[PDB]
Amino acid sequence: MNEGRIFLYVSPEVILPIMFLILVLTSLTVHFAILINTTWFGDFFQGS
Amino acid sequence: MNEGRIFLYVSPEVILPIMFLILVLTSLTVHFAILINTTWFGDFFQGS
Amino acid sequence: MNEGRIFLYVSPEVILPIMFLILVLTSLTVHFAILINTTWFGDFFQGS
Amino acid sequence: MNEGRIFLYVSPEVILPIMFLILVLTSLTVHFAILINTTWFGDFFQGS
Amino acid sequence: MNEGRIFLYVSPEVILPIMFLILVLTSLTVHFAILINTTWFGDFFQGS
Amino acid sequence: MNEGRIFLYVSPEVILPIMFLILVLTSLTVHFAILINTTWFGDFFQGS
Amino acid sequence: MNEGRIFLYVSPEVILPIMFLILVLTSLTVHFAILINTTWFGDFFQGS
Amino acid sequence: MNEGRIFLYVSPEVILPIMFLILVLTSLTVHFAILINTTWFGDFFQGS
Amino acid sequence: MNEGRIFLYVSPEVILPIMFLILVLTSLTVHFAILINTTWFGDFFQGS
Amino acid sequence: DTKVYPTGLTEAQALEINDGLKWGTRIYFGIAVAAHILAFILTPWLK
Amino acid sequence: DTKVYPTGLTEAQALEINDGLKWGTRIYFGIAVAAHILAFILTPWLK
Amino acid sequence: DTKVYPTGLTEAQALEINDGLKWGTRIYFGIAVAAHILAFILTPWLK
Amino acid sequence: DTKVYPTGLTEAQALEINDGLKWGTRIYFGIAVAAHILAFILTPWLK
Amino acid sequence: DTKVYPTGLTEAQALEINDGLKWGTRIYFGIAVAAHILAFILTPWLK
Amino acid sequence: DTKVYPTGLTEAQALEINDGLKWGTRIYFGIAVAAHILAFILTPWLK
Amino acid sequence: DTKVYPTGLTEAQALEINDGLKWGTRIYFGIAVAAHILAFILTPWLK
Amino acid sequence: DTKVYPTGLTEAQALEINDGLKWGTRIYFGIAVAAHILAFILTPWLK
Amino acid sequence: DTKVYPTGLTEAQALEINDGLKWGTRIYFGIAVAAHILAFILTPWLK
Ligand code: BCL
Ligand code: BCL
Ligand code: BCL
Ligand SMILES: COC(C)(C)C/C=C/C(C)=C\C=C/C(C=O)=C/C=C/C(C)=C/C=C/C=C(C)/C=C/C=C(C)/C=C/C1=C(C)C[C@@H](O)CC1(C)C
Ligand SMILES: COC(C)(C)C/C=C/C(C)=C\C=C/C(C=O)=C/C=C/C(C)=C/C=C/C=C(C)/C=C/C=C(C)/C=C/C1=C(C)C[C@@H](O)CC1(C)C
Ligand SMILES: COC(C)(C)C/C=C/C(C)=C\C=C/C(C=O)=C/C=C/C(C)=C/C=C/C=C(C)/C=C/C=C(C)/C=C/C1=C(C)C[C@@H](O)CC1(C)C
Ligand SMILES: COC(C)(C)C/C=C/C(C)=C\C=C/C(C=O)=C/C=C/C(C)=C/C=C/C=C(C)/C=C/C=C(C)/C=C/C1=C(C)C[C@@H](O)CC1(C)C
Ligand SMILES: COC(C)(C)C/C=C/C(C)=C\C=C/C(C=O)=C/C=C/C(C)=C/C=C/C=C(C)/C=C/C=C(C)/C=C/C1=C(C)C[C@@H](O)CC1(C)C
Ligand SMILES: COC(C)(C)C/C=C/C(C)=C\C=C/C(C=O)=C/C=C/C(C)=C/C=C/C=C(C)/C=C/C=C(C)/C=C/C1=C(C)C[C@@H](O)CC1(C)C
Ligand SMILES: COC(C)(C)C/C=C/C(C)=C\C=C/C(C=O)=C/C=C/C(C)=C/C=C/C=C(C)/C=C/C=C(C)/C=C/C1=C(C)C[C@@H](O)CC1(C)C
Ligand SMILES: COC(C)(C)C/C=C/C(C)=C\C=C/C(C=O)=C/C=C/C(C)=C/C=C/C=C(C)/C=C/C=C(C)/C=C/C1=C(C)C[C@@H](O)CC1(C)C
Ligand SMILES: COC(C)(C)C/C=C/C(C)=C\C=C/C(C=O)=C/C=C/C(C)=C/C=C/C=C(C)/C=C/C=C(C)/C=C/C1=C(C)C[C@@H](O)CC1(C)C
Repeated sequence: MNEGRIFLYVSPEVILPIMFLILVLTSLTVHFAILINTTWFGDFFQGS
Repeated sequence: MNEGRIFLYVSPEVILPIMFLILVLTSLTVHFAILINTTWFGDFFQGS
Repeated sequence: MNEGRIFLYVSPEVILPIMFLILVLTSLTVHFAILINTTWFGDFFQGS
Repeated sequence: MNEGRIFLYVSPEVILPIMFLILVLTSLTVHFAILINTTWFGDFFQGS
Repeated sequence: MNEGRIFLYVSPEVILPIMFLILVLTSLTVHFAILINTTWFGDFFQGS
Repeated sequence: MNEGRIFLYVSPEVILPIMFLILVLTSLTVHFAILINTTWFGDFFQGS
Repeated sequence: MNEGRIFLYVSPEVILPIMFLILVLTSLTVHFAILINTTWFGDFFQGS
Repeated sequence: MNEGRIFLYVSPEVILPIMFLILVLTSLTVHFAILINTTWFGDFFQGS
Repeated sequence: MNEGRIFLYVSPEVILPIMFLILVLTSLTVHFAILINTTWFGDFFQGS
Repeated sequence: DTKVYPTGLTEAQALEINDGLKWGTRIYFGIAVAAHILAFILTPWLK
Repeated sequence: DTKVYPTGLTEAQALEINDGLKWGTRIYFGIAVAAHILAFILTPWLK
Repeated sequence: DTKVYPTGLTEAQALEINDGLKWGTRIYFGIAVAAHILAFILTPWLK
Repeated sequence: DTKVYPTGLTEAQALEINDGLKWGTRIYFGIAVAAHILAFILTPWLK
Repeated sequence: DTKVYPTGLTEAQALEINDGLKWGTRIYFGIAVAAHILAFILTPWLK
Repeated sequence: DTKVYPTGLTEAQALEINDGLKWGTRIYFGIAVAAHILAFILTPWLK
Repeated sequence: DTKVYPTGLTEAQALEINDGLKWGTRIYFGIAVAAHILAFILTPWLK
Repeated sequence: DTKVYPTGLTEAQALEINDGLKWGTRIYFGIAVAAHILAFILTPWLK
Repeated sequence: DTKVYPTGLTEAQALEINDGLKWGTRIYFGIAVAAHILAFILTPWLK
């Protein structure tokens, strides 16, 4: 029951870039959601 | 019936990344819909 | 008549992922349309 | 004249998925346009 | 001058799907422009 | 200088469909810009 | 230094269509920016 | 535990351009977020 | 160290068009940001 | 006859695909006519 | 029979794929009918 | 004649595709003219 | 058995992939059930 | 002459493709001039 | 131990990639835990 | 000389393409200068 | 050693690419630290 | 030396491409510096 055997059926050259892209987009989405839906993080950017 | 035979006609290298993308996008869509259509989860982000 | 013969002319590796994408996007579109165009399902999310 | 001969010059694997995509998107576009530009179908969703 | 010779240099499998997509999108664009920029066709949808 | 030698280095199957796509998109863009930025052609659709 | 030798390393079939797309999009972007950010060119369209 | 071995399974020609695109888009996203969510950097552009 | 060896592993035909696209889009992004976030450059377009 | 075209199909196969598309189009048209009749009956459209 | 088509499949394989899609569509329809009954009971729709 | 071009087609096949496109465009134009007459009659356009 | 299909896999390999997807789906379902219980407890959803 | 370039075409073929593009652009220009004259006459533009 | 799969890899290589992904995931988790602790301390969230 | 590079072209062909781009850029620049002079004359820009 | 992997590279080449990425990352980090110090000095951020 | 890498290029060719990009970046930098000086003089920026 070794999930790594998925790499025997899905080539890493196809899936690994996809998951890297998804990780980047997900982190950017968390940051954007917090930026939009809060007053801080937007006042921290503003400073004083 | 044996649905695993779907991999005898559709290559896993083509379909598995697609459904992984579907999982990611669907989870992000649920989270975004709840974020937009509720006052909490957006007040939980705000805190106090 | 036998519509399965379409798989003799359209490779399943090309058409089946496309129809899976169509099914996913159509379900998401129905859910999003009901979310946008109703007061409930958006108050069910809100709770009390 | 025989329009089926187009399949002798355009491979069905390229054109048939495209026309399926067109059919799906056109049906969704009709439904979305009626949803946006009418008061009913959006009150039928709302119910009472 | 024979414009059919455009198919001796551009493969029909590449260009014909493109022009079909263009035809579909152009018809949808005309319909959408009429829908957006008129009061009728949007009152014909709603009826009475 | 014979600008027809551009097809000895760029295959027509790549450039001619592309230039047709820009022709269509540019015509649609001119029409859309005039439609948006004027009162007529939007009163011509409406009629009386 | 000869900048044509880039064509010994970048296929003209790949780069020339891209730069043609860039030229078209840049011209359309200049026209759109002037259209949006001015009162004339939008009154020239309107006429009298 | 050498992370260079990721290049023995993922082609650098596929992953390196993707990560360069990610770097560019992330820098542009930081700049755009600060531009949108602050009064300065938008008053620094304005000058006096 | 010699960064030119990046072309021994990444094909110039793949990376050079990508970086040209990045350069074009970045310049257009700077111009658009200054256009949007200033009163001048938009009054320079307007003239008098 | 028995000629293979650049798509890899013979004329009979191409005509079979055409007849199939036409038959499916007729079934789709019948279902769409039923749906339009139901819409006319139930929705305020055309009234 | 035993004929290989341009997609690389035989008639039996193509018909098996069709039967599979039809079999899965019925389970999808059953789950959708259950979901629509639950929606009718719980949501204000159709009321 | 009998000359195969980079697309894999001969001149006769290319001219056949052209004639087919012209015939289809003529049918499309006929239907479009009928639709435009109907639009002129029924819609406030051009009135 | 020992038959190679157009995708390049045998029946045993295709069934192994299916079993893996089902096992990962059950783990995902367990985590999702835990997350939904936590959401019900901690959020105003469902009273 | 008779020299095949990386696109698979000879110089004469590319030149006659260019001549065809020029002929088509001239026809397009004629139709566009007619359309612009009609627009000037009918639309409130350049007036 | 020697079989080559359709992707072109063996079982040992596929397990090495999995172990690598798991190790990088643990490092990412550690950095994320540190970042979340800092966010809890500084940002007006969860308090 | 007579060397074929990974793109399939020799130095003479690559320099021909460069000379062509440079030659077309000058005609584009001339038309752009004419258009900018006309814009300066006819539009409120730069006045 | 002297073993070609599915990507067509050896271990030494893959490790050289890794060291290159790490060296470029350090240069980028230095420039970014300088830019962040300048931002802290000039911008109203963190003050 | 005299070694073909997976991209099909030798070290000398790869370094020539790098030198080309670096040489072009300096002309781009000079034009950008001139444009920024003109912007500083003519625009309200940095004033
Ligand atoms: C607008 C006012 C009316 C209305 C009147 C009209 C009229 C009039 C018509 C329709 C038509 C349709 N309407 Mg309607 N319709 C209304 C509201 C709805 C709503 C809703 C949310 O209330 C639903 C869901 C529908 C649904 C539909 C469909 C039954 C049909 C779309 C035809 C089509 O082109 O499909 C395109 C297909 C899709 C969009 C999705 C494609 C699905 C594919 C096949 C999925 C395949 C799955 C695959 C096998 C899975 C593979 C998995 C892997 C192997 C693992 N309507 C209302 C209230 N509607 C038309 C019809 O009946 O045509 C037949 C029609 O004529
Ligand atoms: C609209 C008013 C109603 C409602 C009534 C309706 C009605 C009526 C129906 C649904 C239907 C559904 N609704 Mg609903 N529904 C509501 C609110 C929700 C909400 C929510 C946030 O509240 C959720 C999440 C759902 C969820 C769902 C699903 C159970 C189902 C979608 C079918 C479909 O086509 O899926 C498409 C699939 C996706 C979108 C995701 C696909 C997932 C894929 C398979 C992931 C594969 C993973 C892969 C193996 C991973 C590989 C990884 C690598 C190997 C590493 N609904 C509300 C309150 N809903 C329908 C149904 O039951 O049909 C079966 C249905 O008939
Ligand atoms: C936000 C408040 C601050 C500010 C503080 C920050 C901080 C803090 C940092 C930056 C960073 C950067 N900022 Mg800033 N920055 C500000 C405003 C600006 C403005 C402006 C219009 O005012 C400019 C243009 C910049 C520019 C930059 C860059 C110097 C740098 C981006 C790094 C990066 O990831 O690039 C990504 C690359 C791109 C976006 C474009 C890529 C270009 C490629 C290489 C083009 C190649 C061309 C190719 C060779 C052509 C081929 C042609 C063919 C061969 C024919 N900033 C303001 C006022 N900025 C960061 C930095 O210094 O990192 C090094 C950094 O740490
Ligand atoms: C934009 O503004 C709005 C408001 C939207 C208005 C605009 C609307 C516009 C512009 C257009 C709207 C709609 C439109 C147009 O125009 C629709 C046309 C629909 C059509 C033509 C549908 C056709 C469907 C045909 C199908 C599903 C056929 C399938 C056949 C299959 C799969 C197989 C058949 C078979 C084959 C191969 C082999 C044989 O051995 C056996 C057999 C089984 C026979
Ligand atoms: C836009 O406005 C809104 C409001 C959204 C309204 C608009 C809505 C519109 C236009 C449309 C809505 C919906 C719609 C319109 O058709 C839906 C249709 C859904 C359908 C047909 C779903 C079908 C699913 C079928 C599935 C999952 C089948 C899977 C089978 C599989 C994977 C395998 C089976 C098998 C195979 C291969 C081999 C065999 O050996 C063994 C076996 C195991 C058998
Ligand atoms: C943007 O602002 C708005 C308001 C939208 C205004 C803007 C609108 C603009 C800019 C443009 C609008 C529209 C436009 C332009 O311009 C339309 C043109 C439509 C045309 C040319 C349609 C043509 C259709 C032709 C078809 C379907 C032909 C099909 C033929 C087929 C499939 C086969 C034929 C055959 C072949 C091969 C083989 C033979 O053996 C047998 C035979 C059977 C013969
Ligand atoms: C749009 O409006 C909103 C509000 C969003 C509502 C709409 C929501 C909608 C429509 C849908 C929501 C959700 C949904 C649906 O529907 C979710 C479904 C999730 C599923 C099915 C998840 C499944 C995960 C499965 C995984 C991760 C499996 C992994 C297995 C792996 C990696 C490998 C296993 C193995 C394999 C292969 C090879 C063997 O050698 C070894 C072995 C180890 C065995
Ligand atoms: C936002 O800003 C807005 C408002 C949009 C304003 C901005 C607008 C801008 C920037 C630009 C606008 C427009 C523009 C520019 O610039 C337009 C140019 C149009 C042109 C050049 C059209 C040309 C068409 C030519 C065609 C269709 C030729 C076809 C020829 C074919 C298919 C075949 C011919 C032949 C061949 C091969 C073989 C021979 O044997 C026989 C022969 C038959 C001869
Ligand atoms: C949408 O609404 C908001 C608010 C955003 C909320 C929604 C959020 C949602 C839905 C999800 C959020 C987040 C999430 C989930 O879910 C995140 C998961 C992150 C994960 C799993 C990160 C993992 C990282 C792993 C990495 C970087 C691994 C790298 C390994 C590498 C490069 C190499 C390793 C190695 C290899 C190969 C060979 C060995 O010899 C040596 C070794 C060096 C070991
Ligand atoms: C938001 O910000 C806004 C407002 C948009 C402002 C921002 C604008 C910005 C950032 C940039 C704007 C514009 C810009 C920059 O920068 C423009 C540059 C234009 C250029 C370089 C155009 C060049 C055209 C060249 C052409 C058409 C050459 C064609 C040559 C051809 C087809 C063939 C020639 C030949 C060849 C090959 C083979 C020989 O055998 C025979 C021969 C005949 C010799
Ligand atoms: C969304 O909300 C906002 C506000 C945006 C906040 C969100 C921000 C988020 C989520 C993230 C932000 C940023 C981030 C993360 O996370 C940044 C990381 C940047 C990094 C790691 C940059 C690294 C750069 C490295 C470079 C350029 C390396 C190049 C090396 C090259 C080309 C070549 C080197 C060489 C090689 C190969 C061969 C050798 O022989 C010789 C040698 C010359 C050595
Ligand atoms: C988002 O918010 C805003 C406001 C936009 C702010 C954000 C801005 C940000 C994040 C970034 C901005 C800008 C930026 C960064 O960062 C710019 C960098 C530009 C650069 C590096 C340009 C470089 C250009 C180089 C060129 C054109 C080189 C070309 C060389 C060529 C074609 C050929 C040369 C040659 C070769 C091959 C062969 C030899 O034999 C002969 C020779 C002829 C030598």
